[PDB]
Order: sequence, then structure tokens, then C-alpha cells
Amino acid sequence: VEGVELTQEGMHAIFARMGYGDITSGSIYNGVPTIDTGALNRQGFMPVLTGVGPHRDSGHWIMLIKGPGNQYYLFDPLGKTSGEGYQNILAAQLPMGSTLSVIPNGSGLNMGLCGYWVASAGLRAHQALNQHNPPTLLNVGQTITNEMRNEL
Repeated sequence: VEGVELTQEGMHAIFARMGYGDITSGSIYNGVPTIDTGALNRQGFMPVLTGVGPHRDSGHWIMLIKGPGNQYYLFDPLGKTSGEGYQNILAAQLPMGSTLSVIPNGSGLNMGLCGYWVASAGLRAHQALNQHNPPTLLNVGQTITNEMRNEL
């Protein structure tokens, strides 16, 4: 048993459970927005997979929302950063007089933990595999994965 991911096409899967039918998605892959245009206007929501490329195999999922008049919204479950980072790019693909405002939400998961673990478990790795008469790379990732979801 193992899991991490962002999910993927199980994005369309969780949507269909909520009704709404099967939805047209969007993307930014290697910097190229695939999101267009009126299918969103009839749907009211994209959602978009960001941060993906030939290298990066997972992504960052966000949601395009259509508001009243010319208003469009961006929901990233963070919330200031990440979606002020997609603003200028994504807002270019909407019709001319459209405005894209980023929802002022507060991020979900609390990403600060990552930086802690880069310090905490990152030099603990240095404290382990480099150097000594060391365990394997699988063994170190297995320690760290257990250690990382332990404290929580």
C-alpha cells in the first residue's frame, strides 16, 4: 500500500460523482495554457491542472470560476501565492473585457511544513546517507516518508 500524488483524471472522477456530467479540463503544460474558452462559460468552472510539463509528472490543481458580468475568479487552495502566480497567464485566455480576481483564501494544508522537513529531514538525510557506511536510497526514503507522516 502506497500513495502520494495530486491525483489526475480522477479529477474528472470526483466531479462526476457530484453530478455536473463529465467536465472539460484545462492545463498549463511547459508554460502553455490549454484553457479555452466558452465551454468554461457554459460550465462555470474549468478546473485547471498547472505546474505540469515533460519533466514534472503531477502538477498543481486549481479552479477557474466564472462570475457575473465580466468577472472571472481563480481558486487555488493557496490562496495568495499560487494563483497570483497563475493570474497573468490564465487571465490572458479569457475574452477581452474580462477581469480575473484571485480568491483571498488561506491555504488548506499549511505548506510551511515542507520547509521544516527540508531542514529537519533533509540534513537528517545528510546525517545518514552522506556519509557513512550507509543504508540504501530506498531505505532512506522509507525512513523519511514514515518520519514525515508521523509528526502530523
